[PDB]
Amino acid sequence: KKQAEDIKKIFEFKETLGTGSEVVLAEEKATGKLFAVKCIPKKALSIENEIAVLRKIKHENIVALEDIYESPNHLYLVMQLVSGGELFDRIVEKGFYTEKDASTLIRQVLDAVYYLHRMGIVHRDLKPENLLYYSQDEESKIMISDFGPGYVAPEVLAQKPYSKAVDCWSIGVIAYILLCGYPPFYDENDSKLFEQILKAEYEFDSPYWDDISDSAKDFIRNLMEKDPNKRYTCEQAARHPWIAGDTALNKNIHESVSAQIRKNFA
Repeated sequence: KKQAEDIKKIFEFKETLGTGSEVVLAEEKATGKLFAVKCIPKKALSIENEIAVLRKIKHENIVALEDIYESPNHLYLVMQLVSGGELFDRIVEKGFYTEKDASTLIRQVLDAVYYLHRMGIVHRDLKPENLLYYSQDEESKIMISDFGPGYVAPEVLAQKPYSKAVDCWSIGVIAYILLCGYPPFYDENDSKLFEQILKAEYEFDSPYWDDISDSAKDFIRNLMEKDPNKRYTCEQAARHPWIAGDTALNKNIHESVSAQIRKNFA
């Protein structure tokens, strides 16, 4: 279903879900089914060849590209709507949360980003906001919600040529936040803040990190590594014992993590 004279013949647009192109909550008039439609003005003029590739591939942990419509002046990417809820909301509400839970989340993100990297796509915008649950179910998978300061790799902030390794840094930062509930870099000045990011200066500070395993800390260090050449790839991280083995702990750390999430990501 490529061609439309007017997209409103197809969809009832309801709520804006994000702008940057715009993403709108939409209902297919013929079926009543809901989607997230990314509206892209044609003015932003390779792209059609790439969309044509991903339209045929469904990854368990990535929002699906379900359909594409073309109007006289716009391109519409009809995306799977993810209704399970936000990542942090779930953790705070759960009342019980362990390293195993964080590891399970990261494992899925690694799977998704590995696939994207294999397809030649660098995400460049990995953050907790882009991670959504498929369903309200207890066992719901997590999914990357969309794809094209504190989460950005040093080589990017340094205006250096960068690669897929920048996503791996972002995964490290997300893993850091999942284990303590606050970001690894923060300061009132942007001078030292950027400098701290540029120098990759972070700490597993007490008391927050006292009950976290050495294995988890090692895992994060391999991803939050200043040198993109030394930085773990997604493949390498997925082989780390914290992900692939049994070193993720089973201690309930919900109290501190949720308290920090509420404080820092209110």
